[PDB]
Amino acid sequence: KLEKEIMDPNPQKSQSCTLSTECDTLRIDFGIKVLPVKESMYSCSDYNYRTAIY
Amino acid sequence: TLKSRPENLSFARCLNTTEAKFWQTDFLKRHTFKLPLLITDSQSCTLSTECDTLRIDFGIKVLPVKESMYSCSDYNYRTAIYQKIDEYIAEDGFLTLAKRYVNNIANARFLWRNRKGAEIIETIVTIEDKEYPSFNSKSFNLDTFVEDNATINEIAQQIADTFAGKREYLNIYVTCFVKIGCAMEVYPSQEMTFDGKKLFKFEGSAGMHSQKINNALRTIDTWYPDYTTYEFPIPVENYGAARSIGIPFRPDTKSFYKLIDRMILKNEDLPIEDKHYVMAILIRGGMFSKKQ
Amino acid sequence: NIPVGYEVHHIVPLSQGGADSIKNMIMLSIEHHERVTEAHASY
Amino acid sequence: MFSQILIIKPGTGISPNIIISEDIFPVLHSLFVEHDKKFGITFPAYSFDKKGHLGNIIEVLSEDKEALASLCLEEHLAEVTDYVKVKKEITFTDDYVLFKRIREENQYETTMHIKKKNQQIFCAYIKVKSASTGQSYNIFLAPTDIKHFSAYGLL
Repeated sequence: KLEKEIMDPNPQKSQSCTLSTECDTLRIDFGIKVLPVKESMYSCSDYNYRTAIY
Repeated sequence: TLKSRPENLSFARCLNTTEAKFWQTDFLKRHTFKLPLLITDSQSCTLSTECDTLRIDFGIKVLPVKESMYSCSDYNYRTAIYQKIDEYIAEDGFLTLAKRYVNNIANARFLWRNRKGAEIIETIVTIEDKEYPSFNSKSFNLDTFVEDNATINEIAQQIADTFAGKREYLNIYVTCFVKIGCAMEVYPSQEMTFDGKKLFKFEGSAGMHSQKINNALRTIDTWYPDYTTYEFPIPVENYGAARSIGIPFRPDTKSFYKLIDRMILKNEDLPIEDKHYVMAILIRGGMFSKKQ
Repeated sequence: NIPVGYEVHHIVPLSQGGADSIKNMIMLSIEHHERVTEAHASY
Repeated sequence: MFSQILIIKPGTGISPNIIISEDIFPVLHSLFVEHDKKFGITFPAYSFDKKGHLGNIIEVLSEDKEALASLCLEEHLAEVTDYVKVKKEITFTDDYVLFKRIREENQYETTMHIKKKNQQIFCAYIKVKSASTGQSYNIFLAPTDIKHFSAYGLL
């Protein structure tokens, strides 16, 4: 397949992200919510296993 | 110890180029005066009457080559690449490739069809606060590589230290001035309409893609099997493909896919001529992975 | 000779039902033939 | 009847066709009205007929070994020294191919039958702007052997 493809170009759609000329920094804003570990068991089909984990 | 490449081998660029933005300038008043070069609707982009110069502003980000391998599914292959790169760091400190990249700044090949039709083209390269002395691009030819010029060697030594690992980042900012005259065309870069020649517009102005400028800096290959028959630098592609012609310079034996498999798998010392090409594919980036 | 710049076009396509007959052909220009074979591609 | 070596360098950014059609060929047009008797124009490697570039070396031959110095192409093409390199030699040249100006018919509106004949020429297409009125259109070429150029360099 290399014989008839090596001199065939490859148009590709893409996306990129660049800053502006007047700006030099990237600002990242994110938040974290911290929750208790014991209070974070959604489901357990055996109360003995819940007691053991606690 | 090894028998294949991994199923995920990707590399990241070590020479990151900004997009270009254009300007209109007057060469006598040039260090105090800069108007935009909006695109005029095909699309033509012709300078105004008063201005005569074309300010081409762009920057380069230089990153280490060792710390530039995103995916490597086998640690044996990672150790082999790291040892081979430690050998090139020993032999020559990425100085040959660095001098060649600074030469394609010096020759002003980042001006693709903007070079012809100008008496004077100067190119100032700034690193940090040190504005290095200006470059007479209309003294260098696009088929020769000067190794004696001193500003080129200084910029190449900093690029070499960064490419090795003796520095983390080298932000190089390069401005150029093109006296193509007045009421003449400037020919920016063309966008790939997938559905007329709509050209590039960066921040309400004109300019060139970073992909083109980085091809222009990558024309540093003079190691192909046929440097005597054809004597021109080719952009350093894997299956080496000068698209000025239709001649596959590295069609098989000296392709990257069948070169990286002989410096790591059937572990064989190679000449320094092809070694530059392997660690100049490792500066371009690409996913170089095998199926199975 | 087949006129240069013109291709025989099976008016009803030979994939979406059609006859290989003198009725089901018009010697349209290559530009308009490309338009019609792209229009029927997207249905 | 000798020839000079003008090479359009491979690579360089700009395509060879644009460099010839923008620098060399207007120089030839303005330097063959001085020549009276055109000197000659062979492009070695006109390649095949399905496709075909004019080439990468233009060899201007003449009907005299002294007239080549008269229209001194060297130092008139010193503004393309990074694109076109003029070697300084001349060797007796009948071992070339003459080139002709196949005309290519005109458009429909200019005044069906157009494209029947237009499909032959339109497949070298060196562009020319007019020193006269101004309308610009490529002139087309061919390999022909008639020996002893008239206007631009064609027969």
